[PDB]
Amino acid sequence: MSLVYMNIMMAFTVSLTGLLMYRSHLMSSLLCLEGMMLSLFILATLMILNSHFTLASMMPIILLVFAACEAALGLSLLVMVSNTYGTDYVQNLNLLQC
Amino acid sequence: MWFEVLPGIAVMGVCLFIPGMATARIHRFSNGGREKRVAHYSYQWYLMERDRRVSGVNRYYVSKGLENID
Amino acid sequence: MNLMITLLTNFTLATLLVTIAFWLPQLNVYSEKTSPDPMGSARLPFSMKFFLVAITFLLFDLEIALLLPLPWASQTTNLNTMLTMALLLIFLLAVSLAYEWTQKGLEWTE
Amino acid sequence: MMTYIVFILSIIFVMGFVGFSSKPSPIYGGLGLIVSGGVGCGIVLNFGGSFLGLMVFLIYLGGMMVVFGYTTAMATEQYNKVVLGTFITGLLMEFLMVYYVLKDKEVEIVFKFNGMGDWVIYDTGDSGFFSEEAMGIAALYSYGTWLVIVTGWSLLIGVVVIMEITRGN
Amino acid sequence: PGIVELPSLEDLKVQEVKVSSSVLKAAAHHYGAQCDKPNKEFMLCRWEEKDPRRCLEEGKLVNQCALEFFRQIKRHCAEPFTEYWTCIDYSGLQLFRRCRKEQAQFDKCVLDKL
Amino acid sequence: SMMRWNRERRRLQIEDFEARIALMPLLQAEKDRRVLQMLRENLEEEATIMKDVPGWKVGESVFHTTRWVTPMMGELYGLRTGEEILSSTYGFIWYT
Amino acid sequence: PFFDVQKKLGVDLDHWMTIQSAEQPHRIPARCHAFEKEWIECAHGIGSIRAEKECKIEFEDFRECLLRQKTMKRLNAIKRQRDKLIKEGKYTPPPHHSGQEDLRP
Amino acid sequence: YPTKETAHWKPPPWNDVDPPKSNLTLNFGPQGVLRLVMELSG
Amino acid sequence: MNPIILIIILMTVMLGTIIVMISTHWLLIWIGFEMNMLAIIPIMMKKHNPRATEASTKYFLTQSTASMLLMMAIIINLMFSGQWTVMKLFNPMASMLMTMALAMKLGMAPFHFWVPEVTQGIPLSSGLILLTWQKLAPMSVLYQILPSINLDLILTLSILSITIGGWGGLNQTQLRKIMAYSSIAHMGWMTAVLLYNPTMTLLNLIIYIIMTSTMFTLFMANSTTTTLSLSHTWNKAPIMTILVLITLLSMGGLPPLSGFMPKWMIIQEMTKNDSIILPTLMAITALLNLYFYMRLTYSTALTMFPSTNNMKMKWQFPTTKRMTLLPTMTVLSTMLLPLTPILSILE
Amino acid sequence: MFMINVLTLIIPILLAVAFLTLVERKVLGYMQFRKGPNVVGPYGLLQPIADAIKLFIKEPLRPATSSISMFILAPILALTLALTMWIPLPMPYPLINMNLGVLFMLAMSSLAVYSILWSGWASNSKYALIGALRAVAQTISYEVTLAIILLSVLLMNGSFTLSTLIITQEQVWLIFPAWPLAMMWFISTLAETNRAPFDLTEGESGFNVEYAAGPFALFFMAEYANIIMMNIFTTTLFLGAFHNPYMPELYTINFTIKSLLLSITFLWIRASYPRFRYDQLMHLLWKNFLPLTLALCMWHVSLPILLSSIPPQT
Amino acid sequence: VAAFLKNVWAKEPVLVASFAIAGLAVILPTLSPYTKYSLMINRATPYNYPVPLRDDGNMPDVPSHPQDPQGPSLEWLKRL
Ligand SMILES: CCCCCCCCCCCCCCCCCC(=O)OC[C@H](COP(=O)([O-])OCC[N+](C)(C)C)OC(=O)CCCCCCCCCCCCCCCCC
Ligand SMILES: CCCCCCCCCCCCCCCCCC(=O)OC[C@H](COP(=O)(O)OCCN)OC(=O)CCCCCCCCCCCCCCCCC
Ligand SMILES: CCCCCCCCCCCCCCCCCC(=O)OC[C@H](COP(=O)(O)OCCN)OC(=O)CCCCCCCCCCCCCCCCC
Ligand SMILES: CCCCCCCCCCCCCCCCCC(=O)OC[C@H](COP(=O)(O)OCCN)OC(=O)CCCCCCCCCCCCCCCCC
Ligand SMILES: CCCCCCCCCCCCCCCCCC(=O)OC[C@H](COP(=O)(O)OCCN)OC(=O)CCCCCCCCCCCCCCCCC
Ligand SMILES: CCCCCCCCCCCCCCCCCC(=O)OC[C@H](COP(=O)(O)OCCN)OC(=O)CCCCCCCCCCCCCCCCC
Ligand SMILES: CCCCCCCCCCC1=C(C)C(=O)C(OC)=C(OC)C1=O
Repeated sequence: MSLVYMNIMMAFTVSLTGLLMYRSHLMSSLLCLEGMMLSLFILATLMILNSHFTLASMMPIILLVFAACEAALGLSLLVMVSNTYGTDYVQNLNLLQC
Repeated sequence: MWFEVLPGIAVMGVCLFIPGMATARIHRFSNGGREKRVAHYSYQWYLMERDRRVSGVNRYYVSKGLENID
Repeated sequence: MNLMITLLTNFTLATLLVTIAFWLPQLNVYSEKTSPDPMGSARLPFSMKFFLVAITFLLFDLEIALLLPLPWASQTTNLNTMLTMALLLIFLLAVSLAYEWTQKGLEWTE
Repeated sequence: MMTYIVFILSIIFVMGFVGFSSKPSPIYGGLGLIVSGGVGCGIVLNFGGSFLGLMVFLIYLGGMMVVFGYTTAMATEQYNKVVLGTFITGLLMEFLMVYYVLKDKEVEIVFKFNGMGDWVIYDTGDSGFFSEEAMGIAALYSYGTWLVIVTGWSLLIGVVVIMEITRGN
Repeated sequence: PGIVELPSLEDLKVQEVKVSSSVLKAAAHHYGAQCDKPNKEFMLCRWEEKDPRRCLEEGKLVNQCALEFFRQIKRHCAEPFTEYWTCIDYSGLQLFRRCRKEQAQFDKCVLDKL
Repeated sequence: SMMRWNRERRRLQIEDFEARIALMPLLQAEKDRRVLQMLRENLEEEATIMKDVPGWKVGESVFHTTRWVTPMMGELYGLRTGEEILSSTYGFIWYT
Repeated sequence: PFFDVQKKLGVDLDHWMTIQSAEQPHRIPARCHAFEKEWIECAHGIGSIRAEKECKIEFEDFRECLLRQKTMKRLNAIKRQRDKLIKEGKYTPPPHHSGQEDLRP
Repeated sequence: YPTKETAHWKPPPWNDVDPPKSNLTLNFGPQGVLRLVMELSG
Repeated sequence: MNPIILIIILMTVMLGTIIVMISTHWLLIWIGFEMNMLAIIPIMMKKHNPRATEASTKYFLTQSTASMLLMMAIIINLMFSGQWTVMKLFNPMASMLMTMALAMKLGMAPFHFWVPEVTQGIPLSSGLILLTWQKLAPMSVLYQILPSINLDLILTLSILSITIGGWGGLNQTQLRKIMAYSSIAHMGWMTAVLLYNPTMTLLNLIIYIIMTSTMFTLFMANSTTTTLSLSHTWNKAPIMTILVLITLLSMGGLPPLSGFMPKWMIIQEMTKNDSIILPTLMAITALLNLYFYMRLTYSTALTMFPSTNNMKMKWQFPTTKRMTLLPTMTVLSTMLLPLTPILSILE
Repeated sequence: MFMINVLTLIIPILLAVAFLTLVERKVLGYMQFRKGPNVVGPYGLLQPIADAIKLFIKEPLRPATSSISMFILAPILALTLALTMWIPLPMPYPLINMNLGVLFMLAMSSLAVYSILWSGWASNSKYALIGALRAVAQTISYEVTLAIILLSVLLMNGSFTLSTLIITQEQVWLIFPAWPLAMMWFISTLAETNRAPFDLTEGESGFNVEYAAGPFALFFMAEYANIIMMNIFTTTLFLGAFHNPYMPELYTINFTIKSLLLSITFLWIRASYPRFRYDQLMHLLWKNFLPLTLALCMWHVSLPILLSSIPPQT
Repeated sequence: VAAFLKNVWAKEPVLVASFAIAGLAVILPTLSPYTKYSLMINRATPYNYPVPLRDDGNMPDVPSHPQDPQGPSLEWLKRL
């Protein structure tokens, strides 16, 4: 198949490995998650436009809307834990080990 | 009195008249004395490319009419 | 083709102006200044109001993205369905605004 | 090299993804994500999706990454080896993949990809007096009644949920 | 699998309607009115056979009929049609509403001549 | 005023569309003849080139059926210069 | 569980999008309408187990329309042989493949 | 079964409530004239 | 929390589950999943303490990762098939990605690390809602795509889930963590029997739902969240001690109780396909679940732990909690074995 | 040849910005019973040149910026987005004819707030950051009503193309059927470019307090270019002119006069009223402008259906 | 019911205007006699080709030429 498909898959894999290995902050995890969504957007849009599937052109808009609502919920959770601890570090979310 | 703001407004009006006039004159000059053809949809672009291919000069604004048919 | 040429021209003109605006008084040798906000070292206070208005803007922006294809969609043959769906979407916008209004969501930044 | 414009843009896209995925700082990650989103919108525009690319600019960048950077400015108070290491190794795998693609004009990692320019897959016909993607999006109010209903209900419920959980009571 | 069959280069040879887009647009309504039968036969063959190699001869007949249409235009109404397609060709979007007067002149000329 | 002018604009649009409908059979015939000529020329040059390789059939379809399939853009312009490729594939998108 | 509420109630909630060969606005065809129609007219009513083996050639044709790996490979081989013959100097390109053809219409 | 790793593991609270672990102060200088010290709560 | 807002949010959770169940489009499956998760987040954060926000954060991150993997599988399937009908998949990579996404959503091992912490951090009612209702939609999606599921992957996930759940539940003293590890083991059983006869999977899902609902309802009726606070129940209401004894015996699969029927029919199905080592291993591993159930019954019903002085003050007042459907699910989770051939209604 | 068109677009923008500074000073002076600059040149015609040279030989502040990257990048983005929002403007022929030029403009305007965000974050002052956050919140909150108003106005046009907007107003001005939208659009564009009575950063720290005099001048020039662009866009939307296809100079002169009058109305507004508070303008937007914008949006969706006046798609 | 409208129109006139405009927008298209004109104007716009039908012998309604009397008419659109 095509080449830009390979580049978008590799971009998605890079963002997934970024999400799956936290460094210090929760915001970097959210950024990696939203980059994953952006790669999904580009891949689906290219496939739908190249395939001339007319009625599938509405799908990336719904995908963008739902994942941005997801991101709003995640930002609210990040703000709540930052108000609790004074920072958004992932090492402070360890009370539930016990 | 109040008519002394008029030189500045006149300079501003000249500087706002310049880009539109330049754009219209450039479009008319570069397209053989006609407007720049609008191609918003693929049918209009297909007509553009057909006219370019039928011109014989590889130039879409050289339009040939009844002088070409036998 | 012409569009990205214009974009490159605007970008390089802006970066040329910014470079001349930065580095031209750098050629002056004026002086060396020591210089030893009303708050000295206070932490930025986290305000829920600014975050709340940001998230409300984001959600209304999403429903705006939903509302955007109305000029194209008005050309459909199924006009009753399109009118009903458009009115339902803007009614949901109004209902979300009213729920934010009644539960003191728009409070102290009204 | 001008026939490879979408391929070059995809290379810039994945390079920006490597850059922001190394997590140097949340604000620099946001800047890299903004640049990557702009390049991806360029990819979509060069493929023919004007409306979807302008949705990416209007909603993802102008409407949502603003909220991300706005929240980033309200935390992560202003003033590494790992970041540089992963950036370098990601650039290395990326350029190795590019060299292996362009040297043999075929590659297999998980699926089989072809190294020719991506202008080959395009359609040779015209769409008439309309654009196909605009009609497909515009069919949302005529065909996608159920999609409109579930999306609007989810958006309203999201407003209610965000108002519920940030109150603290 | 199989070997795709293509017509020879002599079978694709025909003399063309070598007129521009605005020349076609100026006489589009009269071309649709006068040369309708071979055009509709070609379109029916095209939508039925789903194969241009089975509609090559119908397309050839379409070219012949269009060429005779323009020859008949040239015999009697060359000058009003020339003015009409000129003022059509000036417009950027090629509007029909910017050239009503020359359109009426061309229609009257071709009504009393043909 | 908007109602009257928009009704007139709708009538003008209908007139323009029906002019295009009257025109386009000729364009369809010309497009079919042009793409058939392109395919024939590419097949002849493939016959000239693809000769040294053993087990190569000139003009072998990739599909299992004999139904006509619309040619790819790379099937037509794949043997031509890069300027025509740029003008055909990205020509409409890049046009202003 | 897959509760077929739509078939029980007669509503059409997502069947319009579910395939590419369905009813599209303004009668716009897709690139692989015919192949998908043939594959669906195969697989209808015989189950997945029989349709995975009985007329698989329709699905191979549909997949070849969708992704076009064989056409890309054939073009790659033709262009590679052309490049080798051009470099070794026993092939001259024709005038119509170098931009000197003055195309038909 | 407590181990060496599970030695700092406290039990959860009885009501499952952990403790939550001021306001802004601004010094508007003299930059008539007047200095102001403002204790602001948003 | 407002009663009306709570009602709307709960109907939104059920609406998301219904949208997943009834739809024939992959995008609608995805939409139902996000609607369900977005609506269920405020149920977890009903009490507003740091533990609930931590549990909500971990749940959100896990579900978002699983959802992105699901969308990736859907897009790959569209690329290799050109359609969106919810049926068998046309790519092994799409099948693997979707199977691991559904495993992450179900919380099966080795993606199990979020289940006990999330269950511990949230109240008993929200934990019941999670561990009972949240698992109806991924099992339905798995029920729709079984021709494309890799057998080795799903069987590895099943045996890993059973062993890890038993070994994890051996060490816990909090009741919610015990319930979480029990859930992990039961989903291991359910997806073990999935590829041979999914009707057995439906029967096991129904029985596990009823037993978990009974145990959680008894827990909120007595307001106990630890082992010792549950051990105080003998001096307050001994009928509840009898009920938790019989329900915990039935949860261990001991005949002739109704919990014996799912593993009995699962072993019956697995031996028809000449798989004998795996059902024996799963039974021997389920002995560990029986072990910590029996430890709970020792601490609660079969011995009398010492009580305190204020139990008299608690004696002087009756209970007023709405123990909804508690006798019905108490009866249905213990004396349903003579009605075993009723499983033919699920085919 | 095209670069000549680009240059003759972008250089008169800077010239018009400098003379807009001069015109605003003189008009405010004559409106406050005094004179503007008339000593530096004949009626102050040499004032922008002297002011520009003075600002470009001024000592830089040299701040202790947290990030020199976005400190550089914020004026880059401000100037690029100020200059790039002129290319689909029909004058009467746009330089870049766009099928979706209106939504392209909306995307650029939504993207314009990153300059404020990065300028606030780059400066080490926390009060500067707070002022930047407040300005960003006001800007996005007025983006919302900009989008709804533009969407509701476009239902009389039929497409997103800016050149069709001339064709729509060939009969009558669009301010006749949509004057409440015109008033709300004018106030929303006034609050969009951070102008009085909404310029809160000048009332009691700006987002660019630590920026040097040169980059401050670049930011201010970008803001004035935004003002001129918005007024030209408003003139195209609501006050469309008569366009002769054989004489484009008629349309050029007509819309130039109208847009200059609208910009003079901006300066007239800025010297008549006191400033709003932050909560007062938030109240004016979320509780006054938004419900009426939604009601008028529903009205202008449902109106062309009931009048049999759907504009043509193409 | 009557003094409530006067009080709410004296106090919040913006909300009164918004709700009145909304009610007009939601009840007027179901009441106007021009909605059917919008319907048959939208459905009479020729986007794609009118593909001809093969003449079996029994189609008196289908014309054999555009200028034939039988067929759909847009005289109602020309007059309105
Ligand atoms: C582009 C063309 C020119 C535009 C105008 C330019 C010149 C005028 C400039 C004016 C001054 C600008 C500077 C100040 C800006 C800030 C103040 C401001 O604008 O506040 C807005 C004010 C703010 O309102 P407010 O704050 O006074 O409201 C009071 C609210 N409470 C009580 C809660 C405090 O008004 C509006 O928002 C109204 C917007 C326009 C409404 C248009 C309604 C049209 C008629 C509808 C129908 C009515 C009849 C009833 C129904 C009939 C149904 C059939
Ligand atoms: C193939 C299968 C397809 C699907 C088939 C059907 C599946 C049905 C699945 C049922 C899932 C039940 C989920 C959990 C209960 C949902 C209702 C709810 O929200 O209950 C919690 C609620 C919280 O209220 P609150 O007052 O805060 O409680 C704290 C204690 N004071 O209220 C309370 O806490 C009140 C106290 C009593 C709660 C009792 C709830 C019992 C629910 C389970 C009934 C039995 C299972 C369903 C029937 C059999 C299905 C197989
Ligand atoms: C699109 C249109 C944009 C237009 C922008 C500009 C608008 C304003 C135009 C200029 C208006 C008049 C300015 C007059 C300046 C003063 C001229 C003068 O006489 O200066 C005299 C001064 C001292 O002379 P001195 O020899 O010492 O005198 C002793 C003799 N008794 O000698 C000196 O100071 C030295 C010589 C100074 C000469 C200055 C000349 C004017 C400079 C204008 C710059 C911009 C020009 C336009 C650029 C854009 C268009 C090309
Ligand atoms: C190699 C040789 C060249 C070397 C480099 C020099 C280039 C040319 C620089 C400008 C000309 C040099 C002389 C400058 C002025 C000197 C004479 C002077 O002082 O004239 C004073 C006179 C006004 O007198 P004043 O003292 O103000 O009295 C008030 C009324 N009672 O003032 C006036 O009448 C007006 C003076 C105007 C000065 C010229 C116009 C401004 C500069 C234009 C060019 C530079 C800027 C171009 C645009 C940049 C972008 C804005
Ligand atoms: C910190 C980094 C630097 C920051 C400053 C610089 C970047 C930000 C400021 C500039 C923003 C530029 C935005 C460019 C995209 C805008 C959308 C667009 O191109 O629309 C025009 C047009 C679509 O309209 P339409 O009429 O349908 O097309 C012709 C159809 N016959 O589409 C076309 O005509 C398509 C033409 C071909 C494709 C062009 C692709 C452009 C290059 C990619 C994006 C460049 C910007 C990347 C960075 C973003 C911001 C970080
Ligand atoms: C059914 C029609 C279509 C409906 C859907 C479309 C709606 C479009 C408009 C959307 C508006 C969204 C926001 C609405 C908020 C209303 C609630 C509200 O604000 O109540 C509070 C307010 C009193 O104000 P206060 O409590 O002091 O708040 C601070 C501001 N002063 O309370 C008030 O001022 C009283 C508000 C309620 C009474 C309004 C009555 C208006 C009647 C107009 C004539 C009838 C119109 C026909 C429709 C029936 C209306 C009942
Ligand atoms: C290419 C560079 C052109 C020159 C720069 C822009 C024009 C100069 C603006 C100077 C200026 C003037 C005149 C001015 O009057 C003013 O006060 C409102 C400013 O802000 C404090 C200014 O920045």
